Amino acid sequence: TLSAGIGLFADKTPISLMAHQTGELEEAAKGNEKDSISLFSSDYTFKFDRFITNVYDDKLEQIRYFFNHQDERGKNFIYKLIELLRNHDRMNMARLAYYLTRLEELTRETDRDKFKTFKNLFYSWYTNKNDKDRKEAELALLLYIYEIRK
RNA sequence: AAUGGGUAAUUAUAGCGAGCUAGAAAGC
Repeated sequence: TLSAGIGLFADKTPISLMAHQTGELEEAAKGNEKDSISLFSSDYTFKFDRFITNVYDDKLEQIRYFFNHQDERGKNFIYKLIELLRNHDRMNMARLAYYLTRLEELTRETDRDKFKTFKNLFYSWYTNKNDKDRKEAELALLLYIYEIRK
């Protein structure tokens, strides 16, 4: 099996600078056990097994199903979820518990239960002890913000 | 009945605890 490195680059940055900052990512992708699809940065180096089945079709599809059948929580909510996923001490688990429970009582009570299943999903895979689900959620929310940008 | 006096209780209670939008754009 193979090991990829995907780098995101802006408009018209030169291909000499572009083919080298991506060789770094695919040698960081070769910098674990067998293979990895090292995405955007030098971290985010997920194994392909705990990618496509687990990020690109599991977590991002549930993130996409939440924020497209729902109206009141927007990019500000996703921004704070990414911030809490990026910092992540134990105190941020407490702050995330307070935040999600506090916004659950701030929906329309016809949108409370869809939010409640999403709250339980995000709080379950924020505190999951595997350590992988937080990183996968962070990259999945990266992808969802990169889709919905105007 | 006189005369001397006041004595006790509560000292805030129940909530909201931020929300949304932007999350970098042009150039060299």
